[PDB]
Amino acid sequence: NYRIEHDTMGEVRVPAKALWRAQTQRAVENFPISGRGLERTQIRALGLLKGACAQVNSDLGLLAPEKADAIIAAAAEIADGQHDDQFPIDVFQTGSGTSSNMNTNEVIASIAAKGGVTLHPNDDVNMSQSSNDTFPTATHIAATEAAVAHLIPALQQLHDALAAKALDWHTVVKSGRTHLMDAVPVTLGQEFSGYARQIEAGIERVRACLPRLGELAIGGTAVGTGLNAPDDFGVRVVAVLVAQTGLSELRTAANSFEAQAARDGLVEASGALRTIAVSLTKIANDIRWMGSGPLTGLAEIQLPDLKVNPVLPEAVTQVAAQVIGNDAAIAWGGANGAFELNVYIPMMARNILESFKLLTNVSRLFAQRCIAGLTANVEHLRRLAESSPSIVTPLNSAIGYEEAAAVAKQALKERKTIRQTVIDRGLIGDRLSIEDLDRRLDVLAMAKA
Amino acid sequence: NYRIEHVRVPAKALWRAQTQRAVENFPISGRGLERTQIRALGLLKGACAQVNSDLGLLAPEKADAIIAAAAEIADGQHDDQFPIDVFQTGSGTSSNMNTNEVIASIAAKGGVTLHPNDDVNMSQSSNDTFPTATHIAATEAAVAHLIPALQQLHDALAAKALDWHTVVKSGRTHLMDAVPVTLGQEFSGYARQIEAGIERVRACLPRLGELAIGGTAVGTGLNAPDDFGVRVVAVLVAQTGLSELRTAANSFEAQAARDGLVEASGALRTIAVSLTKIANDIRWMGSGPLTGLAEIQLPDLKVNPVLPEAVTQVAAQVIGNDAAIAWGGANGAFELNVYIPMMARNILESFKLLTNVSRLFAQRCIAGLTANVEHLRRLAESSPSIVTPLNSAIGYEEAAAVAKQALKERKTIRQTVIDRGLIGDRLSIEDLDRRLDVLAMAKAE
Amino acid sequence: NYRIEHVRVPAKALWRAQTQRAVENFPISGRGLERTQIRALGLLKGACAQVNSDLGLLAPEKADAIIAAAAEIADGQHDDQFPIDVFQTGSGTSSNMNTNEVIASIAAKGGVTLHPNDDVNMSQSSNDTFPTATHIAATEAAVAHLIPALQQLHDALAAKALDWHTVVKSGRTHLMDAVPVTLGQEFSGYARQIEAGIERVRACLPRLGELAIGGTAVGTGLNAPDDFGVRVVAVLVAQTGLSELRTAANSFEAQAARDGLVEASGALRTIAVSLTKIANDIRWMGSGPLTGLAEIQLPDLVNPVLPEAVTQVAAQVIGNDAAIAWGGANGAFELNVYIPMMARNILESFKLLTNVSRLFAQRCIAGLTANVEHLRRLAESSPSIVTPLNSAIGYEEAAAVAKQALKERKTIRQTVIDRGLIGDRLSIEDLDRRLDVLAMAKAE
Amino acid sequence: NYRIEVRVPAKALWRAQTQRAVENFPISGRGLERTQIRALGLLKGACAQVNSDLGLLAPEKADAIIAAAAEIADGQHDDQFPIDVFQTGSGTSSNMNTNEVIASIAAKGGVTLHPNDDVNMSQSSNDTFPTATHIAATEAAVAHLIPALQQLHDALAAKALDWHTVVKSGRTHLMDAVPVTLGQEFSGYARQIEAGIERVRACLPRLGELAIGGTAVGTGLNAPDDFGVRVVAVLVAQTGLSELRTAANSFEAQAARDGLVEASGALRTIAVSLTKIANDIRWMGSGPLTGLAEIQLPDLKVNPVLPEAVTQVAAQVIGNDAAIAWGGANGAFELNVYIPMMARNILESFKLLTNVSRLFAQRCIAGLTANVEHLRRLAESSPSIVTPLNSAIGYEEAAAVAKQALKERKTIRQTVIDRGLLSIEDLDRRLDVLAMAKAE
Repeated sequence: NYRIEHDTMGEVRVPAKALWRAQTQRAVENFPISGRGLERTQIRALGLLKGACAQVNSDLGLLAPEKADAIIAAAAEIADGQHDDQFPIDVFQTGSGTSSNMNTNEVIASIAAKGGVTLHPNDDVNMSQSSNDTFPTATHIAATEAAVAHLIPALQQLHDALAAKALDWHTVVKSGRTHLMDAVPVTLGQEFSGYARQIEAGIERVRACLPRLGELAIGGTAVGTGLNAPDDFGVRVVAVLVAQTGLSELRTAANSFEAQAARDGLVEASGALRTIAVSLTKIANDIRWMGSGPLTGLAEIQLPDLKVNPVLPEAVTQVAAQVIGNDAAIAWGGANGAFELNVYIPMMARNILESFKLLTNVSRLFAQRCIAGLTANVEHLRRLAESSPSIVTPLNSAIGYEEAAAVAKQALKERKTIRQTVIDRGLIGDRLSIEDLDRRLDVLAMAKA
Repeated sequence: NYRIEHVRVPAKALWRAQTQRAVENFPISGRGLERTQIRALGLLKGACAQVNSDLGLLAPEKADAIIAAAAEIADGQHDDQFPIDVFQTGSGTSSNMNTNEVIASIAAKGGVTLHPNDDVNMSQSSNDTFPTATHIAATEAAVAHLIPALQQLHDALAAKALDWHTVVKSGRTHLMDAVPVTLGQEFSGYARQIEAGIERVRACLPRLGELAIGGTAVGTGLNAPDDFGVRVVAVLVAQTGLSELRTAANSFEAQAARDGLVEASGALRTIAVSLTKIANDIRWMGSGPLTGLAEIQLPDLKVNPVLPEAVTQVAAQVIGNDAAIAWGGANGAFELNVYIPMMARNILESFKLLTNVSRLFAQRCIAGLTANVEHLRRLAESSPSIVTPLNSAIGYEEAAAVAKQALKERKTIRQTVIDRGLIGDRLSIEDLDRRLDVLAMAKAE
Repeated sequence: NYRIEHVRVPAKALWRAQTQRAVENFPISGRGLERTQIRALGLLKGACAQVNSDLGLLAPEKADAIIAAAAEIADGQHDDQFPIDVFQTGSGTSSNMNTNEVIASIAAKGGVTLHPNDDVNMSQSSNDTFPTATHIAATEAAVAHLIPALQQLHDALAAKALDWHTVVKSGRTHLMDAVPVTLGQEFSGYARQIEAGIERVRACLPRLGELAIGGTAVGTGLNAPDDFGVRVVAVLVAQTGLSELRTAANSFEAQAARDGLVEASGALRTIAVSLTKIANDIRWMGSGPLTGLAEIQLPDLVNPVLPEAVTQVAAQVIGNDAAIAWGGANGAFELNVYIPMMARNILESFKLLTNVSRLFAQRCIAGLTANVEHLRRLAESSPSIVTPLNSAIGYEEAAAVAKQALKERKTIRQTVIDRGLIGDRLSIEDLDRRLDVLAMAKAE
Repeated sequence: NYRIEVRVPAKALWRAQTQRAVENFPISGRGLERTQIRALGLLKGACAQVNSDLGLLAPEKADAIIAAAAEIADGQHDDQFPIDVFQTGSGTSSNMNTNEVIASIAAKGGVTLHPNDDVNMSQSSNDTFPTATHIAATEAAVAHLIPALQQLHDALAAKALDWHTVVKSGRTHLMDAVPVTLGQEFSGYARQIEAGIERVRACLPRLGELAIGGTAVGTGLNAPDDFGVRVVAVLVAQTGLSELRTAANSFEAQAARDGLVEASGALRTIAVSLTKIANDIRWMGSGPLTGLAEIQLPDLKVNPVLPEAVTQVAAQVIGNDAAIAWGGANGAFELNVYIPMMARNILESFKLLTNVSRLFAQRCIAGLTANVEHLRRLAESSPSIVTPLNSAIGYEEAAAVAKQALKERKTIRQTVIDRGLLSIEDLDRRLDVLAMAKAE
């Protein structure tokens, strides 16, 4: 069930299956705060970084090939998600993320030992690296991957479902609403083209932050000077990471001091996620209001059943609230760096990576299980638009503003269309024909589809 | 490996079809309810079964089976039987159904057939259950865990205020040299911030402890006994000892809004603000030693201030969670606020983080701090800020000359006065030591 | 047009060289102190002069001149004499010096020479004065203006809860059709939210009313009489009637932090959250008429312009709350240097909530009218009310009644009759008792 | 003193609808800022030009609006806009305010204008105020914020160059670390401001989108089909702001204000960067006796009043950012009704960051002086620099040197000599702190 690990202070107990060592177990017992550790994306990124560092240390003749091959093989297993249960240290740890860095070095040493290769976690696995430039690098690798490989395709899937609805509902005329009050006609297609643009603009916002989100601190070592690392370590590690992941957005930082003293790229990326959360709130709110009732609500559309409650718009608006909250935590940590190091990295990493994950997963669900299956109450929508006092204005040049206001008043009272009220009031004659009436009251033409 | 329901459910799972459908419908965060939430749902279901039995609405064999199964859930024996994502239907009905289904499967193992809705959810609705369990969990988190954790932090800071009562040092305003203070006076300030934090938590309890139970679907209590709420609350108070638990003052406000969670989050956010100031000052006091302030030494767990860093990161998380809670709080509609699982997640996490980090900070940082007493006194006695009480003896020009020479020669104000030959008829050595008494300048009680 | 100082100062200006240097140093927002902050600085200076006179530290002619000048400032007679930007030295020392110089110039017009620092700032420092005036202003804003404004809003919502006690309607959960409620019950919920809002403001007053006065530069009270703080607070409470004003429990906490403002902002933020829900429901209730819910009619000032003013004010309070907490957390050692920014935000939040709550109560809530027949018709036509028919016709026939009622756009009562269910098993009296929607709402 | 229309002040150029809005919203006692009033004047002048070009508005009427709108854009009528910021969420009241003021200016010149029929021709109550808001925000970003940030970047970069060899000890977790230069730290601050400019520039394609021509619900009903493109063309030619565009989607441009939320995010990130820069500078200037005493701030000892103004401004920008996002998310169907509140907060954030960045650059950064000898002494006395001695005296002796240096308050170099310990040239090469900082 358990095994004993030793260090200079004494002994610690670790689970039998654990690949971490005494130093990681000391960190576990030093930080019992949340009971929540690193996510799979952060763990993968630490694996990718350690493998790339071993490759570069081998290329520069600084690390023996047998040792480099063992690190590269161990780090590939971590990057493949084979050791997601080997990172037990709390998110709320030493602000540089040094404990999680040491945790990766210890797990790699234990994997290589199973294959008969002895690695020193610090001297070999952390060669040319420091306690301060490793965890922020893995954070920006994970955030860049989350943006490019997962969030942008998920948002594109949502944009395509909204755009398909904009096309399908192109002529589905309805009454507009401004200040929640009756307004001139629109189409359901036009409203959905608006939602599609919000998601398209969301993708543009994510893409615009990538030149700074993809900046890596690797090679800057303890304070950003690069002391105790080869002069080209950073450019070489980044080259290996780009070739292996296909993430061309990964780059060396423009300034090695800014890359460690601050995490401004995460604050910037969080702002884009927060704007997407704001867009999603508007889209989800309109959709659940459109599907409200049926008797006591708007009853414009029908949401797919998973009393049909709008459970996916509720999941979307709750996710948006979480992204807003995480955004405030990220900015707070971001502003409070000091001199050569910002020490809020594990907290900032947790929040940014969670915001990417929640937006990715909820956007795919919302697109597939809500948007794709929406059905419109076409006749009900057209009836309300054709019954609106807002459409009596094009009758003014035929019957006058006084008679047009009388038509509007009677239509509301008798719950009839403007067309039927004009007929019932005996206004069809030489001054206004039935064809002229239908042209003047063409609600689809008023929406200017 | 799995079983078929009228969906495929894992063989060792105690949940049934409705939970499995919720698992498939919401793969969003991959994180479900925490232990405190699961415990509160167990507490609520047991109290409801007790009241339904007391009112003769539920058969004793059925009631006993629910009470026994709910007690196991409240005891933390089934924390792996709640797989539904936090980001679910906004009323928390999925987690409510998850509890009813798990209770039905526990009772079935003991040969008692329970209908999850008709028996386990008897006199309850899909809307008054999850907010009740949320306010039970938040009230317990405040009373049983946060307040004792904050009291332990207050006591450690107050013990330091007492121990360092005469540890004179120079004050700092705008980060610049100021008149003397004691390290004890600064720590009395931190102790007051935590004491005020406890007062803030206590002040929110009359509204945090309000439970919606008995209001059913829309707050009217339709399909529940008229006294269901008062009876359930009486059972919960008797069993938990949590006297802060009460029926809501208004049953409509208790379901249409979660304002009690927004209010409680404000108190937690204020504590996070206080903890930021305390932790920042402590890591700055322990900074260096050569390039910093080197006022104190933090216990080793290069001695980095790792617990002040854990405290300030926790505070940032509490600030963030607070913004998410208020956002959800404001967006209720008509008879129901549908942001409850998200609000519950954030408020309960803020209680947990502040509880655990306050205890760690008190025990593993504050308790073991040591002051560089001689260094602190020498800097206070060398400060140009203390030349003002010399003015009435040597004039403000000569006092300014003393301040300038003391800084240049890196000497105390006392030594500079001696070195300038100012001891004489106009100023005796006893008069100088009385005028430059830095501890008396701090005016410690 | 101007006068020379040892700096060019405008001719009709009562401020002096230090204020003019501060005007030149901080051209950031173009916005100075508000009337409430100027008032509190005047109140503080007059109370300090009174205590310095009482202790024999300040000559009577000098004390009388300060007391007379400070009462003019507290009365709002010199609101155009405080030009320093909100974004100034974080202790608020510039605005403290601004008050001392304006008092000196007022006294000079009456032939009394006052030294702004030696006389007007006697027994005080650059650091315990502006936070004291801030907490005086915030306490007065809470007690004299916000709580009465919220009480007026609670009273208007409670009057509507009473008037609409029997106005039955259909409930809404997740925005979908639910069992009956009354408009009165919903408004009793809104009234409780505002009543709880008042309780929240009252609960923060023991810490909001704490004053730093007497703590001087670092909280030790050095260069002030030992009882200066208790005496100044005694004068302020006797003269203003604000009994919530008290000396700080800990003089170091009172200057190193502004946690009382962070706490008070939390209460204002919760009220903003409650007001958002109340205003959103009211504008949705008044929506349409054709394309909306058309439950009520809002008074024309028909766009819901007051609910829009309320929800925008609430957004501002949320924003100001984040700025206050940010400043609150970033104190260092003996002094929090974010006081003018924190003061600006907390006092604006008090003002906006006060003014919009009065407007909302008088010009929106008081004049609301309900579409009583429309509300009852929808409740009586809801499938949600077929459940009490189960013990007479069975849940299958009850579901068939619900389906037909929706399709034919009829009441449940009419559908039961049209389906020929009135007979020996169910009389017309038994049907009306079972489908009594007001009784289903279970109003008190 | 007052005229009847409602009682309106005699010298006021506004009319009955503005007076009713003054009476309806006594909430904050604060109206539109000069930038907002200017943008409304620019919009009305461009609309009159296009209505004249399309033959829809008589030349005498068009010339009168163009002249009156030019006076408003020039800041000649900033006292004629008394409606509270907290008004009808579309900003329709401030739109009518502009139409009424233009009508009264034209009347003084003998031209009768109908505020709605002429001044609001081809426009609605809903596409005008968001257009003026995005014009004002785009101008604030391009003409004022970016040049102010460039001024701050240039002052920080000049310090990074001047202090290129000013070696000092690094600080990580606030603890003693290996050497850096004051120039390297200032190059970091300069990059943060340079990245800040990139962040503002990246939001301009969406911040510059204007709703004009969308009318009531975004459909363009009761406006010429090319009204929007023509108005935008006139505004670009007259302001020189090539960033002003027609919206990509006319419905998104009125149902949401996502461009303001996005721009606020960039301003919030700059506030975050400025907090770090200002905090480091006031800590560097702290003491002198009880602090770090690394640099001396110019006097306006010396309190860091400009870093305090910067950190307070940053807190305000953070707060305004939360208010903007809150308003941004709560739109409904065809219109987001939080525009005046969002406009107030975004334009204030632009103004505060603009003004404080110029002050911080000119009156703080430019005049900073470094305590060069003190900084080098501490770096040369640090136990962090004993590591390059290990290959000469061993880790045990190198630790003994570090311990004795701290106790006797001496340099590592002096302690090595005092312990009788490796030539003097080899020692100076091994303990070269500037070489350890590896400056380019």
